[PDB]
Amino acid sequence: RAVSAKKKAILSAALDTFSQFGFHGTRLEQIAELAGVSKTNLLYYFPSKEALYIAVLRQILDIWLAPLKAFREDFAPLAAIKEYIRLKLEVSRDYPQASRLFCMEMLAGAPLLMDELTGDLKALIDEKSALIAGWVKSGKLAPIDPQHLIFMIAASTQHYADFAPQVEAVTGATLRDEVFFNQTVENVQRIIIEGIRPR
Amino acid sequence: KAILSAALDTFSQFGFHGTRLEQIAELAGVSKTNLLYYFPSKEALYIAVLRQILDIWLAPLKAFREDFAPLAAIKEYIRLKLEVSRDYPQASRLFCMEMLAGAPLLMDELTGDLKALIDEKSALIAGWVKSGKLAPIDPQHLIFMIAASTQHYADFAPQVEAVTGATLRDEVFFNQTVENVQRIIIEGIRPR
Repeated sequence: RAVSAKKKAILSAALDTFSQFGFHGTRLEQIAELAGVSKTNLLYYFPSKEALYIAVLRQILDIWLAPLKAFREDFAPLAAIKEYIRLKLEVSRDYPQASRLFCMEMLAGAPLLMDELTGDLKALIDEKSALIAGWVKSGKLAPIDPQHLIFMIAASTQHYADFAPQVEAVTGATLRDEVFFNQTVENVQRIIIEGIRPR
Repeated sequence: KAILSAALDTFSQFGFHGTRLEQIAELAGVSKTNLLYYFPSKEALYIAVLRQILDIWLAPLKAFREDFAPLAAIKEYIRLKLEVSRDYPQASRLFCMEMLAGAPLLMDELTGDLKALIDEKSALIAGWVKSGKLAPIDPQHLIFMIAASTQHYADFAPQVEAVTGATLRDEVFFNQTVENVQRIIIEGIRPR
């Protein structure tokens, strides 16, 4: 539908522009241009830059939360962990803009995202941490702290998007190279699962 | 050195564009014309600050030495990187932001020095792998993973604190953090 196509285009154009230039650096003229709509039209859907930035971040949180649902009581623990890693790397491959802007927002103190971090994201991480604790407690995983394990996977998988140019300077590849994508998944899993001490 | 330290604190608090030289001078306890004699513009002083932070950043990779046992080297690299996140979180953040979104001249310089040292230490780890002293893993991925994981405490501090209620300035949380990053990377989570 026309109305929804427009606002889908505004949100997507805004994500690209805000991650490229930051909040303060971004102007609404640009987002409108890229979305192929008038400014008054953009203002109709989103009555200020701050309103639109917020909607964008809410969309990014959703993208961000989704992978954690790989932590299910019905998956074998290592399959869950492998899937969480894979899903997170898919985010870095497919939504690097989102990953980047999320990074930029966190670096600024999370001035607009603090509420979400103390709410749903925390709730979800506490929930999955408890689940992993039970896998540890029952001997299906080695004795490790679940919060540190989740942060490590998050940090490691996100790095490939956020710092893709640095990774490319060193490796000669990005996650858009499917061989590099496969190697990356394989190595992050292999390191976290098997460890680097020989078995 | 007062101008450099004051500038680090201010640039990391307010960003490049947000920072004014008045403030740095104030905090350093010098006049502005004086600051301008040492550093001819805000950009010149910002660059010197980032170069100092790069040095702080590179130092931990020197824990990769041919004369360390491979796992001791890896443990020391992890520890040194967490010390940076504990002692220089502002710098870590300022650095991270500059690498994300800084001007390409400074960004080019910084990535080139990192690469150089990472190629060198990667080659060393490759040999530890090739000789069976480590499991078959890619050295570049291993270095990136440790860098990303240790830096996360500082760069994504607001999220870590929201979840944990702690920071690395709590020495018990610092010790827990070092032991877990090492335990996960070294031993893996699959039981042995």
